[PDB]
Amino acid sequence: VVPLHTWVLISNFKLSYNILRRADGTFERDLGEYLDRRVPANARPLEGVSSFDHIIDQSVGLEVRIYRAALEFLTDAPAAEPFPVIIFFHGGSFVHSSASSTIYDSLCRRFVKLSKGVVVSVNYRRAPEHRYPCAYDDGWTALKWVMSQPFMRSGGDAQARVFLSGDSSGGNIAHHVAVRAADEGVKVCGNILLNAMFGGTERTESERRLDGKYFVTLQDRDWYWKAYLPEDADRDHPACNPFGPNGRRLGGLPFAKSLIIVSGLDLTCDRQLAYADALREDGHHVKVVQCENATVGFYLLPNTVHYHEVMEEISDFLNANLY
Ligand SMILES: C=C1C[C@]23C[C@H]1CC[C@H]2[C@@]12CC[C@H](O)[C@@](C)(C(=O)O1)[C@H]2[C@@H]3C(=O)O
Repeated sequence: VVPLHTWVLISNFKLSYNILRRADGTFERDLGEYLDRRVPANARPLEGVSSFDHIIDQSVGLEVRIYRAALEFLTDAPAAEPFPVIIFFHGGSFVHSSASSTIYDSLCRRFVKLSKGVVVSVNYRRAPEHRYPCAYDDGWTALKWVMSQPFMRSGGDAQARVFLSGDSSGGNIAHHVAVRAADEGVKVCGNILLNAMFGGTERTESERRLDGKYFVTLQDRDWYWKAYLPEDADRDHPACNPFGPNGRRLGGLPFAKSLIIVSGLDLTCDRQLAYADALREDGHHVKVVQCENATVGFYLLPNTVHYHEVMEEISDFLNANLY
């Protein structure tokens, strides 16, 4: 059973998003922006956390929201003691939501309380207007920006202790940014993936079994992939299916340790677990948290055991991977 408040909240998204996707693959963008629930940044702490909006790349208008316990502070000296910086990529299937979306503002606030660190939430460019690889470009831009701020740095070796994190499409983005980091010898302390979004041309058992049962449909999954991938591409494109027929194994790369959180009632759970399996197979460290009773979005409402469990696993993983 889905708790009633989760059911109501996620259904509200499901039904609204139904009217925004057009049959021709275009999107009701102005209406989507108008209907999204969002909050401003606020320098004044709410429950001990403050937030600040900042453009980090003027060429593409790329903005982030920075959260910390409580503008000029970015200049501040590297902290004596280590702290995590979590670079967060919101969900919404490459198409929806924003760093200002209340569900994500609230999650980032909770991440700061939980990590005693800093959260940088990236307003990546969205599909269908901006297709592959724009969102990945923006996450790489954000990683490099974070690494270069004195404030973000900490510990003996005064460096940014960066974790890449995201749910849904943002978890996909986190992965691809992490791969690029490993290719370029940029150190990432860990990836935190919540229901990371992956796909492929064939359906898995979970996809066929859970289709339409828990807010998500294959029609809509196919729609979002079509919206993000190049016009001539299919779901076996490596952005979508990083270890499928057109994929690339990651053996030998200095790849991040991964905490991989999977909802058992997310119809794509099979792919997330096979993703984890492939990382392990490539010699990388993976911790998988399977939340068998959880639907998509469970980490958004503090109303299930899985919610509490996962916040604790996140805290443990951060602590374990900081020093
Ligand atoms: C069309 C969509 C997009 C969904 C799934 C389906 C219905 C509910 C949506 C959200 C809406 C709330 C969260 O952003 C989200 C991450 C979540 O938990 O549910 C979204 C999810 C996704 O982008 O993967």
